[PDB]
Amino acid sequence: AHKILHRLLQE
Amino acid sequence: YASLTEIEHLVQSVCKSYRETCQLRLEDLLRQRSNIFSREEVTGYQRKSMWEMWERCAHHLTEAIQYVVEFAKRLSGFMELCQNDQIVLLKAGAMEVVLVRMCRAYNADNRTVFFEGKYGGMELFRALGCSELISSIFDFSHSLSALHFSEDEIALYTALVLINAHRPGLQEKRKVEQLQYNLELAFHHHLCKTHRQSILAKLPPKGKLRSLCSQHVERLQIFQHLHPIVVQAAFPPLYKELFSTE
Ligand SMILES: CC(=O)N1CCN(c2ccc(CN(C3CCC3)S(=O)(=O)c3ccccc3)c(F)c2)CC1
Repeated sequence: AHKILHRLLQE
Repeated sequence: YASLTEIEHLVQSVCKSYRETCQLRLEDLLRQRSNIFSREEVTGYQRKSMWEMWERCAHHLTEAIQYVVEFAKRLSGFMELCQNDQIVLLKAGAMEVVLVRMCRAYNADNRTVFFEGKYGGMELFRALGCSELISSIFDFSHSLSALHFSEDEIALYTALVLINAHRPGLQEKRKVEQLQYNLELAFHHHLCKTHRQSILAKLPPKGKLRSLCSQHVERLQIFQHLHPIVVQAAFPPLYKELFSTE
């Protein structure tokens, strides 16, 4: 998978 | 920042942010130094498949990176940057911070690193098939060990490793330049007050950390080529986003 950072930052 | 009060507020803010995201406490890491892998266990680690050993290391690295993300999230000034730049900084910086963070879990007296509940040497990672990368990292940790970093110093240096204005892809370079400067002012102020400015000339270059991250990616691409299904099936998503670049 990918685009994990975005999810981690928005939380 | 136009006063010592403000800069000293930044110092403490950054230290506090590191404390709340250090993953493993310094006390805990020191209290486990006599807990070293036996030769039976070492031989067991060496007899593990290359792909499982890569998988375990990838999992632990990714776990470590999550705490670097949270450090960054709690870092004064970082969340006010646009997320594009937050992602540019973390893509290029996360691994580096972890490499610097790793010297706390490294024992210079016997040359062992804390890994899966015990301390082990370079030979513990022989199954990976990337001897140079391992030696380099162990040497990198060994030379940081020689500086006897305090927790405060670690925090400020890692903040500066993360907040680097010269990363390609930054849309707000000037904003990142300003943050860096303030963190640099804080770091140097702390070192001045604490009579520790001598370590400045002993910090390794920006090129050294980059050389270590470059190597990590090289070796992954070689492993990726041999076990592409394991990378897809068995590696952490965040690891692949940061390093696999497919
Ligand atoms: C915060 C803290 O103190 N810790 C303890 C050390 N911990 C750790 C991380 C990665 C590796 C694995 N890697 C290095 C260690 C020598 C090999 S690595 O991620 O750089 C790597 C992964 C895959 C291939 C080669 C190296 C490892 F063993 C431990 C991170 C968390």
